[PDB]
Amino acid sequence: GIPCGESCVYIPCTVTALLGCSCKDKVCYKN
Repeated sequence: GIPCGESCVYIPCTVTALLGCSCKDKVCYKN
């Protein structure tokens, strides 16, 4: 639910992927 900022527009999130953020609504959120 926490917006990690980085979004998955064209490619998957890479920096927030390290934070444990998931691609949801094309934005990466962590819970």
